[PDB]
Formats: sequence, C-alpha cells, structure tokens
Amino acid sequence: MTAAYLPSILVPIIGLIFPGLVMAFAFIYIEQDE
Amino acid sequence: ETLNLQIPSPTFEGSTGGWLRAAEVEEKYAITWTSPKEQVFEMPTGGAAIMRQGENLLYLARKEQCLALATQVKNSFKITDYKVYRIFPSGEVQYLHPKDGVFPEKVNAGRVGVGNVSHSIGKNLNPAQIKFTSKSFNG
Amino acid sequence: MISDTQIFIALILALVSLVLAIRLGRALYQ
Amino acid sequence: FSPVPSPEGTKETYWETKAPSSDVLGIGAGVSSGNFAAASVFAALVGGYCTGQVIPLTVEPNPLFLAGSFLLPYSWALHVAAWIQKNNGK
Amino acid sequence: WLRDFLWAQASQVIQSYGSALSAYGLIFLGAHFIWAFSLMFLFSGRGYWQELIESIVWAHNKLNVAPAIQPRALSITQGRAVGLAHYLLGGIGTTWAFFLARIISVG
Amino acid sequence: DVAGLTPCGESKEFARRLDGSVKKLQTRLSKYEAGTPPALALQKQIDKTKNRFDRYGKAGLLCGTDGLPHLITDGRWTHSGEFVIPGLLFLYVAGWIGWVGRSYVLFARTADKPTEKEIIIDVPVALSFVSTGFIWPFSAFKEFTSGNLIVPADEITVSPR
Amino acid sequence: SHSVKVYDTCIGCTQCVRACPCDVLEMVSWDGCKAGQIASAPRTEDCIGCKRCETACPTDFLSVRVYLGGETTRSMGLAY
Amino acid sequence: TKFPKFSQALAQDPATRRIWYGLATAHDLESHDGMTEENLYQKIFASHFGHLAVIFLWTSGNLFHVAWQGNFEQWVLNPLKVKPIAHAIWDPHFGQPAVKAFTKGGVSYPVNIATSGVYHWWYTIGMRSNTDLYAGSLFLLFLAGVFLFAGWLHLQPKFRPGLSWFKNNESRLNHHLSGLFGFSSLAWSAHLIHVAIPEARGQHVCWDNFTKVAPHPAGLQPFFTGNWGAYAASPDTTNHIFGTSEGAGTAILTFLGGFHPQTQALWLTDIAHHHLAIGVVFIFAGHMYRTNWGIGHSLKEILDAHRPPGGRLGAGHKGIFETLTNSLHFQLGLALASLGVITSLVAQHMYALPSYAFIAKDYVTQSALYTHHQYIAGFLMVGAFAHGAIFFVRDYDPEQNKNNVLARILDHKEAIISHLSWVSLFLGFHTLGIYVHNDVVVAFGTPEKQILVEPVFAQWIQASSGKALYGFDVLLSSTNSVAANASSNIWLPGWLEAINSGKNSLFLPIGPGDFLIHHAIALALHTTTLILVKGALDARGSKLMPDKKDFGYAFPCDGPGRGGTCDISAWDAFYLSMFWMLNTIGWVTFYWHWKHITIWQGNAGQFNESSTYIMGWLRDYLWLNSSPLINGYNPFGMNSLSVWSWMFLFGHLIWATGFMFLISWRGYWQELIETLVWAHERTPLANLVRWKDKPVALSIVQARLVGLIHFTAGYIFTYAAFVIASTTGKFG
Ligand code: CLA
Ligand code: CLA
Ligand code: CLA
Ligand code: CLA
Ligand code: CLA
Ligand SMILES: CC1=CCCC(C)(C)[C@H]1/C=C/C(C)=C/C=C/C(C)=C/C=C/C=C(C)/C=C/C=C(C)/C=C/C1=C(C)CCCC1(C)C
Ligand SMILES: CC1=CCCC(C)(C)[C@H]1/C=C/C(C)=C/C=C/C(C)=C/C=C/C=C(C)/C=C/C=C(C)/C=C/C1=C(C)CCCC1(C)C
Ligand SMILES: CC1=C(C/C=C(\C)CCC[C@H](C)CCC[C@H](C)CCCC(C)C)C(=O)c2ccccc2C1=O
Repeated sequence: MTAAYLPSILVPIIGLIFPGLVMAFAFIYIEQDE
Repeated sequence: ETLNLQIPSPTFEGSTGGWLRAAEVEEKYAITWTSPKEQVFEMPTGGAAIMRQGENLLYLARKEQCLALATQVKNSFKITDYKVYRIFPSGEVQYLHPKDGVFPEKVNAGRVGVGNVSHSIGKNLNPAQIKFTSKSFNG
Repeated sequence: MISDTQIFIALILALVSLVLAIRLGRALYQ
Repeated sequence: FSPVPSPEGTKETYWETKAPSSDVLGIGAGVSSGNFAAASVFAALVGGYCTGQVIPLTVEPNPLFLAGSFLLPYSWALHVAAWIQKNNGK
Repeated sequence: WLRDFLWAQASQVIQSYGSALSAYGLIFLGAHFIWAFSLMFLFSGRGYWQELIESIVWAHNKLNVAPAIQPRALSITQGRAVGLAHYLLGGIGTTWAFFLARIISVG
Repeated sequence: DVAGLTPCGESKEFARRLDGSVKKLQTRLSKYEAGTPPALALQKQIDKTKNRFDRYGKAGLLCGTDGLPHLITDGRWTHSGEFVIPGLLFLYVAGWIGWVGRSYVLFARTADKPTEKEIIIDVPVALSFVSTGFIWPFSAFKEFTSGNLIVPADEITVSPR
Repeated sequence: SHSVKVYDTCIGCTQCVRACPCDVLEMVSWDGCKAGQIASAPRTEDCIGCKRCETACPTDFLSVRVYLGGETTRSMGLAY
Repeated sequence: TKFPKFSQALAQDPATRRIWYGLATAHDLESHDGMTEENLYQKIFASHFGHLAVIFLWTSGNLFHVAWQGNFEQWVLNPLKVKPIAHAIWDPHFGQPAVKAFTKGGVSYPVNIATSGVYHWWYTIGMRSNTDLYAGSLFLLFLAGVFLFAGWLHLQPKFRPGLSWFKNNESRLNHHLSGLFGFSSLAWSAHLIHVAIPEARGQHVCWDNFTKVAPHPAGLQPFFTGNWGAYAASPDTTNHIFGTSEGAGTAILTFLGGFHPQTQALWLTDIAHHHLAIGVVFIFAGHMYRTNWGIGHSLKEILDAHRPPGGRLGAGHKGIFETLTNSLHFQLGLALASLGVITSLVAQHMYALPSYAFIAKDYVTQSALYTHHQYIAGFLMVGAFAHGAIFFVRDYDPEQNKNNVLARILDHKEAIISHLSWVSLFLGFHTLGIYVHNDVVVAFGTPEKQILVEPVFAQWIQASSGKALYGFDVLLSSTNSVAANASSNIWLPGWLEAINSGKNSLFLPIGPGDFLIHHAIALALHTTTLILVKGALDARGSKLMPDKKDFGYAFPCDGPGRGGTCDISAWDAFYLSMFWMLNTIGWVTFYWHWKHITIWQGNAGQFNESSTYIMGWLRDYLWLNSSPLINGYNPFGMNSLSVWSWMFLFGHLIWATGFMFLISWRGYWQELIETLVWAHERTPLANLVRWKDKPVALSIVQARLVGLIHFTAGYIFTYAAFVIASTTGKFG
C-alpha cells in the first residue's frame, strides 16, 4: 500500500481523539446555561 | 396564619424514604394538623409514625406527599384541620392548602374561574387553521 | 497505482470541503 | 397557508353541469363539435392505417407512418372534445 | 453455546418427521409459533386494538349483527398476562420438545 | 398435461413414493411375529397406504416432478373437485353458520335482558334457528332486497372524522 | 406546566376536584348547569398529569381535559 | 439549559429528558419556536444541499478507498476469479491469526471483500485503471464542496428564495422532467455511446482524446439524414470478449434483447438506446406545464376539471391543488411512496435483468444488493404512510376540502379498515392453515396428502412472455401469434434465448412452494398496510379519543381511563407497523435467498420439496446454511468469516435488548432510579460529584423508539451476517 503509514496515524486519531474531543465539547455545550 | 416552626413533630424512627438535597436547595413542603389522640399513622415516605396529641408538623419533599397524608388522616381519623405550606430556602413560607380557608370541592365566593372554555370539547379548532399563527386552538 | 502526493491532493480538497461544511452548518444553525 | 401561485390565465374549471365549459379545451375552445367529430374519425382511420402498415416493425421503418400512428390516441381526446362541444351547443 | 449446544443438538428434533418422534418435531414448531404470537400482546397497547375493534363493530353494525355484549380490547393488565402466559408456554414448550427428542434419540 | 404436469397414475415418481412408503413399513414389520398386535397393526397400515396411492392414481390428480399430487384451481371443469366443488360446500356451511348466528342475535335483541341470552343461550330457540339455515341463500337474499339486511348509514355510529 | 381546561358541558359533580391528588382543581359559581357550579383550574403549575380528574368525569366526552405540556420538577413528581 | 435552542419547553426541563428530546426533535423544523413558513422552506433548501454533499462525499470515499487499497486493476484482468477489495483493515485489536486470515484478495494486507458491486458497475461504465477511479473521486469531492457552498450561499440575505419561488410547481415540474430526468438520461446515453461502449470494445476514450475519436465510423451524419438505422448495423457478436476488440461490432444503438453471452448482462448498446429514448420521452414530458410563454397546462385547472359527472367521487379533486402545495407532509408521503415502489422495482429488475458485466456470477453481491434494496423499499414505504398520518393530523384542513376525494376517504374510513381486516384474516387463516396442514401430513409420513397448488396464473404470465416450460402456448410462446410475429424482427430472437435458457434468473421456474410464499407475502403487505392506513385515517380522531388531533402525532396515551389507551396515537401505529414491515421484508428476502442458493447449487428440487411446509424452511434453509457462519471461529481456529460470525451474535444481542424496552415499562425503572439517586447522595467520596441533570427513566414514547431501534438494528445485522457469510461459505 502507498502511504502505508496513514492508517497507523489516522485510525487512532479518528477512532479515539475525534470522539473524545466531540464528547468533551458536546458535554460542555449541552450543559451551559448561556 | 404563618407556620409556627416550633410545633412538635410526630414521633418517628426515621427512614430512607424522606427528603434529599433538592429539599434544602429548591423547596420543601410542610403539613400541620390537630389530633385528639396519640395514634399510629402511615407515613407517605415509608413505615409507621405516631402522631402526638395536639398539634403535629411534618416536612415532605413533594406537595402530593402532603396531600396523600391529608386524605389518609381525613378518612382514617376524621381530621380536616390540616394546613399545607410551601417553604423556600430563603425562609419564605407559602400557604397552599386549603387555599382560601375552604376546601376546593366546596364552592366559595371570590373564586375566579381559570381554564374555562366557553364551548364544548368538539368545538375546538383544527390544527391546520392555527398553523404559523399564535391563535389558540380553544376557539 | 496512486502516489502519496495524489493522496495529499485528495486530503487538501477534503479539508476545503470540511471548511465549507462548517460554514454551511453554522449558517443552518444561525 | 400562503397564497399558492398558478400561471396567468388560470380560470375556474370546476363544472357540475352535463358537460364542462368549453374553456377545458384550451386553444380548442372555439372549434365546433362537427369539426372535432370529423377530425376524430379522420385521425382514427389514418392513425389505424399507419399503425397497421408498421405492425411488423423493422430496423428501417417508414418515418411518416410512425408519426401518423400517433393519431389513434389523439382521436380519443378528439371525440371527447366533440361530445363536450355538442353538449355545449357548439 | 449457540453452535455446539443449540445447533448441534437440535438435529434430532428437526430431522424427526416421519418417525415416532415427529410429535416432538411438531410441538417444537408449535411452541416457536406461540412464543412469537405472545410478542403481539407484549409489544402492543390496548388503545390500538380498541380503535381497530371500532371499525370491525361498524361492519357488524352495517349488517345488523352487532352483539349485545359490546366487544372490548382486553384490559392493560390482561394484555400483559396473556403475553406472559403465551411467552412462558412457547419458550418452555420449545425447550420441552428439544430436550425430549434429543435425549430419546441419543440416550 | 396441464402446466407440464403428469397424471399421477403414470408418473414414475408417484410409484417410487408408494414403494418407499411400503418398504418403510415392511422393515418395521420384519421385527414382529405374525399374529401379534404390532404385526396386525402394521399390515393394516400397509393396506391403508396402498389403498390411498391406488385411489389417488385413478382420481385424475396431476403429480409434479416430485411425484406429489398437485391441485389446479384456475376454474377449469376437469379439476373442479379440487377447489371449486369443496369451495361451494364450504360457502354453504359458512353462510349457514352466519345466517343462523345473525338470526339468533336479532332474536336476542328483543329479549328481557339481551346480554343474558348470549351467555345463557335459549337452546330450544337456538335450535329452531340452527334448523333454518338450509335455505340461507334465498332467505338472506330476500332479506337484502326487502331492506332488512343492510342498515342505512345514518343509524350507524361512526368516529368524528 | 400542563394545561387543564374545563368545557361548559360540566355538570358540577365535583368528582374531578375530589379525585385530584395535587389540588389543581376547585369549584366556582356558574349559572350554566343545574348544580350551579363549574370546575376551575387555578393551580396548573402543580399539575402532575395523572389524569385522575379525566377518569372521574361522567360527561360523555370529558368536560375536563388535561393537555400534557412542558415538564418541570413539579410536573415530573420528583422528590429529588 | 440552552441546548434545545429551538424549544423553550425542553430547554427548561431539569431532567436528562431535555438532552434526549432535544436531539430527537432537531430536524422537525415546523415545531420549533418562532418558525415562519419563509424560514422553514429556506432551511429545508439549505439542508437539502447539505444532504446532497453528503451523498457525493460517500461516493468519492468509496472510489478513493478502492483506488488506494483495492485490486481493481487485478480484478479487471480476471473478474470471475479475483475477489474485489473494499478497503484495507487496520485494527490494533487483531491477533496474527486474524491478520493472516483476512489477507485475501491477492494483496499483502487484511482487507474486506466488497459486496456492493461497485467493481462491476465501474468496469461496465468504462473505468479500467486506478487513476481514473482517483480522478472520479476528486471530481466528486469538488462537487460536494460546490453543493456545500451553494447551500451556504442560498442562506445569505439576497440569495434566500421567496415562498412564491418554492411553490412554483409548474416551472419545477418542467425543469425536473426535461432537465433532471430527461436531459441527464440523454447525457448518460452520450457517455455510454462515447466512452463505455468503445472501452467495452478495447478502445480507450478519455478527456484527452474524446473530441477526435468518433463513436461511430460514419459519425453524426446518419443522424442528420434520417438514416438512424445505420447506427444499429453490425452489433457485437456472440463471440465478443468484453473489454477487448475480438468479436466487437461497430453499432452504437441496438435493440437486440437478451444478454451479452459472456458477461451474462444486458447489451450496452441496448442500454444506450434505452437512455436515448427515455431522454427524448421525458424531455417531451417536460414541456407540458405553462411557465412564462402562454403554452402549456395549469395544474390547478387539470385537478379542478377531473370530477366524474356521475358524482361518485363527490366534488372530485377541487381544492386538492391548494392542500398539496401548502402541505410538505403530503409531498413527502407522495415522494416516499413513489420512491419505495422504484427501489422495489430496482431490487426485482436487477436480479432478473442484470446490467453490469460479470455480475450474476458473483452470488454474494447479488444476494446483498437484493436484500439491501428491499429493506430500503420497506423503510420508504412505511415512511410514506407515516407522513400521510402527519399530513392528516397537522396539515389537513376539512373546510378547504369539502367533499373531495380526501374528505370522502375520511367519510368511509371504517369500510376501508374493516375490508383490510377481512382480507388480512382471509389470507392469514388459509395461508397458515395450508402450511400447518402440510407440516402435520409430512410429519406423519404422508407428503402425498399435502395441499400443493400450482401457481398457474403466474406460469401463464411467464408463458405469455415466451417461457416454453409449462406447455401453455400463449402469445410469445405461440410461434404463430400476432404478438410473436410483431417483434420477430427485433427483440424476440434474443429474448427467447434469454428466457428459455435455464442459466439465468429471468422468469425463474415456479411451483407450489412459490404459490404458498406469494400468499404469505400478500398477507404481510395487507397487514402492514392495515396498521399504517388505520393509523393515518384514525389520526385525527376515533371513538376512544375523538379529539386526538389536538394532541399531535406522537403522544404516549390518554391515561388509564375509558378502559385504557396505551398505543392510541398515530405514531404508535407507525411503531406497530414497523414490526410488520420487518416481517414482510424477512419473508421476501428469505424466499429470494433460498430459491437462489438452491438454484446456484443445481439443487432446485431441494427448495421445491422442502418449501411447502415450515420445517423445510427451518432445517433446510436456516439450520443447514447456518453451519459455515457459526464456524467462523471455534476452539480449533478462525477464518475470514469470523467477522460475520461475530456480527451474527451481535445482531442477536441488540434484538433481544430491544425486548427490554418493549416489554418492561416506565414506572418500574423510575422507582429503581430513585433508589440509585438516594444511594449516590448518601455514599461518601461519591456525593462530592453531582449531576447537572436529574436522572429520570426514559419516556413512554422514547422507550418505544429505543426498543424499536434496537429490534430493527438486531434484525438487520443478524440477517446481513447470515446472507453474506452463508453465500460466501457455500459459494452457490
Ligand atoms: C463517507 C466517506 C468515507 C468513509 C465512510 C470512510 C471510511 C474510512 N476511511 Mg476514509 N476517506 C474518505 C472517505 C471516507 N472514508 C475520503 C473522501 C478520503 C480522501 C481524503 C479518505 C481518506 C482516508 C485515509 C487517508 C484513511 C481513511 C481511512 C478510513 C477507514 C477508517 C476511518 C478513518 O481513519 O477515517 C479517516 C478518514 C479521513 C481522515 C478522511 C475524511 C473523512 C470524510 C471525508 C468525512 C466524511 C464525513 C461524513 C460524510 C459525515 C460524518 C458525520 C456522521 C456522524 C453523520 C474507514 C474505512 C483510514 C484507513 O484506510 O484505515 C485502514 C486512513 O488512513 N480514509
Ligand atoms: C475506535 C478505535 C480504537 C482504537 C484504535 C483502539 C486502540 C487500542 N485499544 Mg481499544 N477499545 C476501543 C476502541 C479503540 N481502541 C473501544 C470502543 C473499546 C470498548 C469496547 C476498547 C476497549 C479496549 C480494551 C479493553 C483494551 C483496548 C486496548 C487497545 C490498545 C491495543 C493493544 C496494544 O497494543 O496495547 C498497547 C497499548 C498501550 C501501550 C496504551 C495506549 C494508551 C494511549 C496511547 C494513551 C493516549 C492518551 C489518551 C488517549 C488521551 C486522549 C484524551 C481524549 C481526547 C481521547 C490500543 C491502544 C488494550 C489496551 O488498553 O492496551 C493496554 C485493552 O486492554 N481497547
Ligand atoms: C354468528 C355471528 C357472526 C356473524 C354473522 C359475523 C359476521 C361478520 N364478521 Mg364477525 N365475529 C363474530 C361473530 C360473527 N361475525 C365473533 C363471535 C367474533 C369474535 C371472534 C367476531 C370477530 C370478527 C372480526 C375480528 C372480524 C369479523 C368480520 C366479520 C364480517 C366478515 C366475515 C368474516 O370475516 O368472518 C370472520 C369471523 C370471525 C373472525 C369469527 C367467527 C367465529 C364464529 C365462527 C362465528 C360465531 C358463532 C356464533 C357463536 C354463532 C352462534 C349461533 C347460535 C346462537 C344459534 C361479517 C360482517 C370481519 C370484518 O369486519 O370484515 C368486514 C373481521 O375483521 N368478525
Ligand atoms: C407468530 C406471531 C404472530 C401471529 C400469528 C400474529 C397474528 C396476527 N396478527 Mg399480530 N403481531 C405480532 C406477531 C404475530 N401476529 C407481533 C410480534 C407484532 C408486533 C407488536 C404484531 C402486531 C400486530 C398488529 C398491530 C396487527 C396484527 C394483526 C394480526 C393478524 C394478522 C393476520 C391475520 O389477519 O390473520 C391470521 C390469523 C391468525 C394467525 C390466527 C391463528 C388461528 C388460531 C391459532 C386458531 C386456533 C384455535 C385453537 C384451537 C385455540 C387453542 C386454544 C387452547 C387453549 C385450546 C393476526 C391475528 C392485525 C390484525 O388484527 O388484523 C385484523 C393488526 O392490526 N398484529
Ligand atoms: C384476497 C385473497 C387473495 C389475494 C390477496 C391473492 C393474491 C395473490 N395470488 Mg391468489 N388466490 C386466491 C386469493 C387471493 N390471492 C384464491 C381464493 C385462489 C383460489 C385457490 C387463488 C389462486 C391463485 C393462483 C392459482 C395464483 C394466485 C397468485 C397470486 C398472486 C398474484 C395475483 C393473482 O393472481 O391474484 C389472484 C386473485 C384472485 C384469485 C382473486 C381472489 C379474490 C376473491 C375475493 C377471493 C375469494 C374467492 C372465493 C373464496 C372463491 C369463490 C368460491 C368458488 C370456490 C366457487 C398474489 C400473491 C398467482 C401467483 O403469482 O402465485 C405465485 C397464481 O398463480 N392465486
Ligand atoms: C451531518 C452534518 C451536520 C450539520 C449539517 C451539515 C453541515 C449539512 C452536515 C454535513 C456534514 C459534512 C458534509 C461533513 C464533512 C466533513 C468532511 C469533508 C470532513 C473532512 C475532513 C478532512 C480532513 C480533516 C483532512 C485534513 C487534511 C489535512 C489537514 C492535510 C493537510 C496537508 C497535508 C499533510 C499535505 C498537503 C499540505 C497540508 C495542508 C500540510
Ligand atoms: C396515508 C396517506 C394519507 C393521505 C396522504 C397520502 C400521503 C397520499 C396517503 C399515502 C398513501 C400511500 C403511501 C400510498 C401508496 C400507494 C401505492 C404504493 C400505490 C401503488 C400503485 C401501483 C400501481 C398502480 C401499479 C400499477 C401497475 C400496472 C397497472 C401494471 C400493468 C401492466 C403492465 C402495463 C405491464 C404488465 C401487464 C400489466 C399487469 C397489464
Ligand atoms: C390482539 C390483542 C388484543 C385483542 C385480542 C382480543 C380482543 C382477544 C379476543 C380473541 C377471541 C375473542 C377469544 C380467543 C379465544 C382463542 C380461541 C383462545 C382461547 C384461549 C382461552 C381463553 C379459551 C388486545 O386487546 C390487546 C390489549 C393490550 C395489549 C395487546 C393486545 C393484543 O395484542
């Protein structure tokens, strides 16, 4: 596979960091009074 | 009129069914009544308590808990001398029930009708006519 | 076969699509 | 809920009479019932003849016969227009 | 459990047709049916069935054959009880047929 | 024959169905002595199986490739005994039951307590009704044309919409 | 809160007021019916939406109608 | 306290219900606080641009991942032997047996094998290399960006369309028929004539040379002469090897009929002539309506004039035009019903007349595609009725529709519901009765007493199209008939070969098992329709709740009075019909898949004999074909069917979890949650942490929805694992 390093870079970020960041910021947004 | 906070409470051994943190930070309800006897009743939140001869006072978390006890005492011990109060964490006490000294099922002058609709229930408006309009479906 | 530079061209255009997706989503959100 | 637009020249076409008003014929509102009835019979015969001449269809057909075969469904609408005009006194 | 217990040992119940154990083969299917039929009562609500009964009552009214004992959908509690009874019958009956055909053939 | 099917009397697979069905019984009969009750029972079954296959062969049924008799229900008269004639028999019995039950429900409406007549049935009156059903097509059609079967739309309760 | 309506088919039987567990309803004077009184709903902020009033009402279609609306701590019946 | 910004009633809820209800109501813009009709139509327009961009991103992603990680160039050389690759696998939870077991496809990395058929589709339409797959993925990425920008632009103040534009039905119909349907069908004919057909004949045509390579040797001169038949001369021979020059003809517009003998797919020149004729017909259709130049029809006038004079339809269609234009739910119901019928036609006509080269030899792809589009069809068909119920509750005005077709439907709704109840019982009693009869009789060792009805009506329809298998000799099967002789010059020689070879799925042979399953399908369609129709027609009112329209579409119940009113809303009839839709598509896809796998072995008699009783379906379909699936891993190892073997169990789990929401109801769970709230408040070191939202049990309607989602997801995942793994494991 060409640019074979890409799954090993992008899959942990997309599968762990991206949901951890949207869960954190969605949690903050849905629980703010203003 | 106002709640005399010093009224002794019915003897009770405690339970887990009583009020929680929302009572001291949102609202608590109180019920007072006069008993001719020192007799056992059932608490809305749990087991059995004993009401003291004379005047009693409880604190409950819900208004419905105060009214459930009030119906129980009226049927079981023929006591109608019950007053239900709402108490806020600012200390302000709100008299609730019976609201004007007379029970709701007995008529009283100076009561203004709220919620009364001048036609029967089938004469309401269909939802389409009041769509994108603020006009109410009750005619 | 596809070169890595071609993959990087695809990632640039998908990034531009992400920026336009955010701007449309914010307009829809008001 | 909001005004629904229709193109300019939209008129009332609802009818509860024996026949609709002649306005339902569009550009054919002024044609007489005799002319629709004769055109309908003419179109039915020419359309049926042209249809019959090309029922075994081949890779190379006569193009005029193809176009003339479209007169058979058109004749149905013509005799309906003849009934509408005869019952409108036209 | 799915493969080596249920699938492997259901061989005797599902191959039982034409033998003396074909009764267990039929009760296996019949109880599978009753179990599924129970979920009609468990997943549904009374108000739908009362409104459906209204249209069926209309068709009886049309032919002047409406009963004097007015039909009702079962109560909320009875709907739950009918669903639970047919669920228990179908699940236990399927196990009964499977257990008995399996152990009569191999034991 | 019809729809590429074969009459069961000359299909060879129907013949193999009969032969396999009899060998299955004979191998069970091979484990019993002659005058025993299991031997008598299995011989009765062998005779019953042979009788059924023989009767089906001569009945005009049409077997498929499988050798199992198939039913033709398109309306042709050569196969009317498979759906049309059983269907006429059914509709007579079903219309009888419907006519008789309707007659009892209309009688029970004119009773002292109409709902007591339906959980405690007046058996002489209900047997009077069950006997009347033999001429239900004429009775029900005369009921229809005399304006007594169908009730008008404005004596029927309907929903608001 | 929930919205509770009383329609003018009310015969003044007081059954809804006795059945209400949260003191939402009361009786007011009205010349429309034979009983001379009609139900009223002055305290709908305390309505929990139980619809015991609707069960108690004997008119053909209910004179009292509860319309479940926005939920609060009171209308959710939460002691926490 | 501000998440449901579109709803002040939800944003003041102090419970966890606010989060759930705010998420589930987000796309119902009509109910949001302060919504006008202007703002409603403009948000719908922009979110339609966003949906279109999502579709183009999904297509570009599939093309990119195949171009990058697939074996399209190896597959294109040998399409019946190579297995297409969907995308590569990078999973750090894998063991080395799993990494090795998924390393199929002729590559050095784990991969999913594609069941979507995109290799056969891209091959047939011209794609040959990885680089033009990549060029196509970059084009779709650009188009996705263009439609994202167009959505943002038409929300800007000068570019926001008015309501008069959004309700100009006549113009939209003219442009969508002649441009969106007709012109794009004509342009797709152009792509096939200019690119796909030359590349099926070995000649590469791309953007670098397509202006100097003529599709036909004569070249646009027979078209401008009326010598159109010169484009049908010399079609592809039956010796043509697809993709190469051997056996190739020069025709570009033919009507041969039947299948290309080597690809087992329809001829590409038939497909090109189909799209040319469809394009011309739809462009003609798009000149019907009057826009700005005085020719054409007013839609309002056509609806107003179609009242039969006998009076049987009342006022006819007067006032229908106003209701349809104003109501978006009526438009949604018509669009979804229409779309649902097409995706069912897509499922039925693509397995019987496949268009892609080398498809129909891939059994997993054929099974997956049929199952996929029938499930999409069932969902679309349920949604059409759901939005018709929402139309009656929300958008239907009885005073603008006096004595219409709509009002007269509501005037005899009891007759329709009662008749639907009768037909469903009439089908159900006797279909279940014949099946149970056969079961008992086979079980007692006597299969010759079965009730086996020959499906003569459908066999007669097959014979009318030329099937010479049942000796009916009618129409096309009759050699000397007016029907057969009329088409003898064109379609009849090729079509007769196609329909009378027993090597394809054109008009599959049928018997008693097909009769019984068609009657079961009919019962399922009637019962699903009964619940959906009853839900739509009783939506406004009934005898239990005559004022049901004042409460909306989705409300829990009317309480325990009047006998009990659980599931009385029109939404609850959507809910109840979803189980019957799942049951219906289950019976349909079980039938398709069992009949096809038995034909693919050469053992059609196994379906013919076992399908007439229910134990044949239980042991010879579910139990027999389960074994390669449930052995995807075992104590002796694992293979590449392990993932489907896991998904199978996963599907059994979710489905059963749905039962918990459907059988147990709210009051129990609220009392549990109150004991947990007490325990948290009383536990030291844990009561330092506090909820912002009060934990409550799910609502009555929400729990019905959660149980339905879990049930449906379990249904889909279980069947997808079975239909893919059993077909892969068996290969037949
Ligand atoms: C709808 C389109 C789609 C889908 C479902 C996938 C799916 C996948 N991609 Mg992606 N990919 C896509 C488009 C898509 N691709 C496009 C267009 C490109 C070109 C720029 C790529 C480039 C790409 C790379 C370079 C890699 C993947 C990888 C993967 C896999 C792991 C997930 C991951 O790391 O994501 C990462 C994906 C990206 C960074 C690309 C952006 C994703 C798209 C454009 C956004 C789509 C949003 C969607 C429409 C809506 C989402 C919201 C939802 C809640 C409704 C998975 C098979 C990895 C892989 O092969 O592992 C084995 C990997 O390394 N993809
Ligand atoms: C969606 C994609 C995804 C990916 C890429 C991973 C990746 C991984 N998982 Mg998995 N996991 C996932 C989803 C995923 N997880 C889900 C959904 C579940 C629930 C079912 C699990 C449950 C699970 C368990 C139960 C275990 C793993 C383990 C592992 C590790 C593999 C084993 C190894 O080599 O040990 C090497 C692993 C390490 C040396 C530790 C990595 C620690 C990371 C790199 C620190 C990152 C800091 C953190 C993410 C900050 C993020 C903040 C926020 C924004 C996200 C690896 C890190 C195993 C593990 O934890 O290994 C110890 C393990 O025991 N996973
Ligand atoms: C003898 C009484 C009688 C009569 C004449 C009818 C007549 C009818 N019913 Mg009703 N029905 C009855 C009893 C009766 N029903 C009973 C007892 C039940 C409860 C199980 C129902 C439940 C029912 C449903 C659910 C439906 C009908 C429907 C129909 C119609 C079509 C025929 C049909 O579908 O049969 C169907 C028959 C049944 C489902 C049950 C019949 C049960 C037995 C066999 C009949 C009753 C026997 C009775 C005890 C007679 C005693 C007589 C004795 C006292 C002398 C028709 C209007 C359908 C409709 O509305 O179509 C428009 C429909 O959907 N019926
Ligand atoms: C195997 C499961 C199963 C079965 C058989 C049924 C059967 C039926 N459903 Mg139900 N349903 C089910 C599951 C099931 N459903 C589930 C899971 C759901 C989702 C919640 C629904 C939701 C649902 C709705 C919403 C509707 C139906 C309807 C129907 C009817 C449609 C078929 C028909 O009209 O005639 C088929 C008739 C039968 C199958 C009856 C069987 C005959 C019996 C078994 C006779 C045997 C008598 C026997 C001697 C009794 C022994 C008693 C013993 C004590 C001695 C029928 C009663 C519709 C309806 O009522 O239409 C009028 C309807 O509106 N169902
Ligand atoms: C309402 C009932 C009903 C429904 C929905 C269907 C539906 C279907 N049938 Mg079935 N069928 C039925 C009744 C029904 N049938 C009956 C009663 C018979 C006679 C046994 C048949 C015989 C039959 C054959 C032979 C075939 C089908 C086929 C099919 C399919 C294609 C359409 C067709 O041929 O219509 C058939 C429609 C009718 C026959 C109309 C029936 C309408 C009336 C009201 C039903 C009752 C008639 C009554 C009881 C008989 C009167 C008495 C008589 C005995 C004297 C479709 C699944 C075909 C198919 O594709 O199979 C795979 C096929 O070849 N059906
Ligand atoms: C559901 C949804 C919600 C709301 C409504 C909605 C908007 C309509 C809808 C749409 C959602 C949509 C359409 C969502 C669309 C989402 C998309 C298209 C996301 C794409 C993400 C791509 C990324 C992050 C790639 C970045 C590449 C980089 C940084 C590479 C950079 C580089 C490399 C190495 C090489 C080159 C040089 C540099 C530049 C250095
Ligand atoms: C709920 C509801 C409330 C009100 C609003 C609402 C949204 C509109 C509504 C929804 C309603 C819904 C959801 C309605 C759904 C309606 C549907 C799915 C209607 C299906 C129609 C199919 C037809 C007429 C096929 C005809 C085929 C033919 C004639 C083939 C013929 C033939 C040809 C030419 C070729 C072969 C030979 C033969 C057989 C001769
Ligand atoms: C089908 C159904 C009905 C309707 C069912 C009815 C009206 C039962 C009527 C069936 C006939 C009238 C009697 C059944 C007799 C059978 C032959 C078996 C008898 C079993 C013993 C009781 C004799 C409900 O009322 C209901 C209520 C709440 C949740 C779910 C449901 C539900 O699913």
